[PDB]
Amino acid sequence: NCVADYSVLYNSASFSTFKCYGVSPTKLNDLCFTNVYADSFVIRGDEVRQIAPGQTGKIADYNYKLPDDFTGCVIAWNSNNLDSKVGGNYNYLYRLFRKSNLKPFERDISTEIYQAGSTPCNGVEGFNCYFPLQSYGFQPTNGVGYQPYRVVVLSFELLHAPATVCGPKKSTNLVKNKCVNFNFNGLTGTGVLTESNKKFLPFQQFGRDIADTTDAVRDPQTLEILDITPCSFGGVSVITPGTNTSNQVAVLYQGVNCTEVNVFQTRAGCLIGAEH
Amino acid sequence: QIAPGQTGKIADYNYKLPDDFTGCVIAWNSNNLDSKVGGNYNYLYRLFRKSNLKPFERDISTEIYQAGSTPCNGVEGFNCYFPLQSYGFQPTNGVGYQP
Amino acid sequence: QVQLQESGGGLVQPGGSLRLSCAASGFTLDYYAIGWFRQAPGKEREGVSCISSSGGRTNYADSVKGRFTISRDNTKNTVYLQMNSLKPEDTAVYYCAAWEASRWYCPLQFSADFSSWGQGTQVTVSS
Amino acid sequence: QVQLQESGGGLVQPGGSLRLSCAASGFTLDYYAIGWFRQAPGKEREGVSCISSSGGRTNYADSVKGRFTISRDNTKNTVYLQMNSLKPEDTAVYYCAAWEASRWYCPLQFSADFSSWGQGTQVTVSS
Amino acid sequence: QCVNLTTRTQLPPAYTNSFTRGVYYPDKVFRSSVLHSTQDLFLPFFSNVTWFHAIHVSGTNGTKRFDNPVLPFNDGVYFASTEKSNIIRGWIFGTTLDSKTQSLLIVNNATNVVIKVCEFQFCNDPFLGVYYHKNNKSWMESEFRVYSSANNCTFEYVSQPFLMDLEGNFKNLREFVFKNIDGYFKIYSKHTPINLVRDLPQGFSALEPLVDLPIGINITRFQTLLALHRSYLTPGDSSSGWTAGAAAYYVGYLQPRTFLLKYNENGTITDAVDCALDPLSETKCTLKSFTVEKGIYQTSNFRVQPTESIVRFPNITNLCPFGEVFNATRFASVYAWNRKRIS
Ligand SMILES: *[C@@H]1O[C@H](CO)[C@@H](O)[C@H](O)[C@H]1NC(C)=O
Ligand SMILES: *[C@@H]1O[C@H](CO)[C@@H](O)[C@H](O)[C@H]1NC(C)=O
Ligand SMILES: *[C@@H]1O[C@H](CO)[C@@H](O)[C@H](O)[C@H]1NC(C)=O
Ligand SMILES: *[C@@H]1O[C@H](CO)[C@@H](O)[C@H](O)[C@H]1NC(C)=O
Ligand SMILES: *[C@@H]1O[C@H](CO)[C@@H](O)[C@H](O)[C@H]1NC(C)=O
Ligand SMILES: *[C@@H]1O[C@H](CO)[C@@H](O)[C@H](O)[C@H]1NC(C)=O
Repeated sequence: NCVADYSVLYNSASFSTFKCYGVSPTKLNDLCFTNVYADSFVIRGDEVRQIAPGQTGKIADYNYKLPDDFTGCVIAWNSNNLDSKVGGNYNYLYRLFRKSNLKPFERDISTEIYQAGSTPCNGVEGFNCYFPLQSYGFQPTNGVGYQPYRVVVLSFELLHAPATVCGPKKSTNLVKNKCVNFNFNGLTGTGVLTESNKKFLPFQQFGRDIADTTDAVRDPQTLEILDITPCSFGGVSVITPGTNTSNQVAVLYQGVNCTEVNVFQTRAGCLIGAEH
Repeated sequence: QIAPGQTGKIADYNYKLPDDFTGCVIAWNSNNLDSKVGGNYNYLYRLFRKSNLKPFERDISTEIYQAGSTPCNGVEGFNCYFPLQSYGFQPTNGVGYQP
Repeated sequence: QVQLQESGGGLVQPGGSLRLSCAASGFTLDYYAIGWFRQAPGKEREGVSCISSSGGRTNYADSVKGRFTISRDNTKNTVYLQMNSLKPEDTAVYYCAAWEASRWYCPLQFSADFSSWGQGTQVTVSS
Repeated sequence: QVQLQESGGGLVQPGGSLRLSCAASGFTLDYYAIGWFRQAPGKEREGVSCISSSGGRTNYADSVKGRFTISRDNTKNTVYLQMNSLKPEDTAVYYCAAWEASRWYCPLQFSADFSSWGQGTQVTVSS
Repeated sequence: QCVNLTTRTQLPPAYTNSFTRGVYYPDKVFRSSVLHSTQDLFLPFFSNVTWFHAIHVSGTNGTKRFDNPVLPFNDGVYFASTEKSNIIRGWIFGTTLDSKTQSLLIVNNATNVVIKVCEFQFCNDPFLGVYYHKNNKSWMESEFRVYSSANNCTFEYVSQPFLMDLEGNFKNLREFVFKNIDGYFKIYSKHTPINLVRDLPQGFSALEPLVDLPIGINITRFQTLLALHRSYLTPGDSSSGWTAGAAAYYVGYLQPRTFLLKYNENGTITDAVDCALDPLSETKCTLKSFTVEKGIYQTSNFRVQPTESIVRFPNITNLCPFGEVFNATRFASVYAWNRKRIS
């Protein structure tokens, strides 16, 4: 329930990583989503390569498996002057040992001591047993690979549901009973809208008939619903008496009455140019 | 000293083990099979060589090494030593010296 | 840089108690089984007490059963050996050694090499 | 499978010349803007030179005006950096980075995110 | 603060049958006069649902104690309750149900609802202290004895009451489905009057979505909140509680199922078919139709499933000459190394 201005982020030229998957970073302001999740952290530099789908590594496997079908953007920037301290900043903890890799977006905060060997540890570190989390020497004199980097991941969720976050764009007027290019809540298409007597339950937004195309749709500004009919189409069939006999012609438009298109209306369509 | 990437007289002057090994090192004590009461000196070890060895390189040269500046010409003497020294394998020795 | 260091040696009265500790540096003592070994004057070096790597299995010499207790502090990378009811027969230079199991079977009863050795500490029982 | 690979590094005499190459595999380098970046021992990664995707816009660091020349071959999918009148102040590891303009305006004088990076090459200037 | 009650004594479980109940709207799309098939966490038709009295009289003396055990929450729970005098007040969801883990609380007082997500330090017997006022008796004043302490609150929600005022055989059903998927705690609810049916009535009622909560916590076990109209300090011989707990609540467990759902011309769910109940329902699935004509129809494909995987190898005493090498009588000198190949 808040507008996302991705231009401020994308055009900032301060973030050291702009990795968008499934969505182009320049169209983040043009599409919109039902929800977006933000995860903000500080990670080393040789390791920001591990924050992306389908990768391996201690953070990629033992910290956060990102699924191969990600739709989101990975954003990171330097924090040498904001995170590091002279004496070493050890407030961020990381595990090197786990029993198995974490699930997609799985969070484990368990402080159990891992058994590297045969007999149990019983909550004490030690001989084939280590406390899971180790500290990092974030220092302002460290090399780039070991410097701290602040990472934010933005997973945009795109389902067939109301969109609560939408980018910077201008909503226009509504016109009815005419062939338009329409965009309702991110649903783009072309057709003619008509008032509909259907009733929508308070959770119900869209409507379908037999196929993926949405028959009806709801209005965001006003609590109203209008159905959608495709703009008129038909085959133009041409009648002729033979150019040998004459150059006159007649045209037939299949399956329409003669409103949208010497006029003869037939059950096959409107006939134009031929007398009755 | 028998593992990839290590140093030592056996590691350097006897058999350099490359850092990219795919294999297993297996050993066991032979106090009751290799040692004799009077000392088993049938196993010889070099302590001096001109240079460290290549991986899996085998040298059986018996040339006397030149510790000084004068040449030895295959004869020991001042700053001239034979390559191989014998080992005092005895059943009363310590494990550091046990075979 | 792997080092094994014994500590706690000294001079005690027979019937008294003493505690030894073996600490490791440059490597985690944590993956290896540790056994404590002594060499009496004029005798060979014998295995007094051994304990498995992660500590679920132990072995004691029959001369010392019911008198010494081997325990190994897990978090601190140290192995201890508690001696009670010490006797003049226990006067020896005491070594701590670390190695991996030469065998299947959880027990550490048998003997083989000991990859790392300390310099040892002196335990003297005399009165 | 996107890769950026530097080449041409080595050891040269001050006042001499050296020429670096950056090649791209797994993707077409022509659409990306490429910049050459170096870090000196004890210093931060500074921008040496940059060139536009089409090559119509370039920028260089004031330390290297009149000495370094950047260019690219979009048919051969490479970007080149020629170094002349080379000085001990230039001893550093040189990276090539490819990215897209994150601001309005044609010039590449501003810095921004750099999408892809190489592993770097070493050029040492000492005599 | 909390008040300690007596031991629950582990009453033996009792089961009842669920006649085509627990069907909710799976999507938020209006659909009319079609049959839609969806694979979601549904409640199977004609399933065993465990039922508990709100107040149970089982002792010989006539003791009245709340039957409020903590029940597992695995992939959704269907909660149906038949009742007439508003004694159930809410539910609690969590893993450990103490300060160690975050917990979610829903309560319903006479005015609104309170949904709170904090680290609640929960007592053994959460309940709401209940007393009428001396002159009006129109509304009901609840004293919360639910949790001991509240810390680390990350969510707050208030809206119209989930349970309608029930203030003499006008029992009513309040059916709920709770799901916790992708960190989202969804509620589908429906209210239906009943007449002279003790157990779950025979029929269909679609459960419309009620509200959707971005709680994002871990839920494993749940408990029912109950209203203590009597006094814990002085328990009466009888009638202090409500008619020996005539009201009761039914708990159903969800599993992933494929359902054929029939929307009518108004967009309402009018009938359902669970696919794996009986072969006739399977045929209805495969034909995508409620009515099946006389004849033979190939619905599924039977296939025997393999069991223990086997990996075998030959048997030969002759093998690598390891023993001849390891148990060798003599070993070469250490500076002229004997290299043997085994192939
Ligand atoms: C038209 O058809 C007639 C025969 O029906 C033929 O005589 C005449 O040449 C034709 N004219 C043309 C232009 O094809
Ligand atoms: C076309 O529209 C007119 C509008 O009045 C209607 O009367 C007529 O019946 C329509 N034609 C057909 C074929 O339905
Ligand atoms: C339901 O419970 C009854 C016992 O009352 C049992 O006989 C029956 O098999 C159960 N049904 C299922 C599907 O488990
Ligand atoms: C929830 O807690 C249980 C332990 O009660 C654990 O096994 C499970 O993995 C947890 N689930 C999540 C999503 O954290
Ligand atoms: C429901 O459908 C019936 C016809 O089956 C119709 O008479 C009635 O008006 C509809 N109700 C609503 C609310 O649309
Ligand atoms: C090996 O397999 C053969 C199969 O006939 C069997 O007779 C023999 O006893 C087996 N020997 C061993 C040592 O397993």
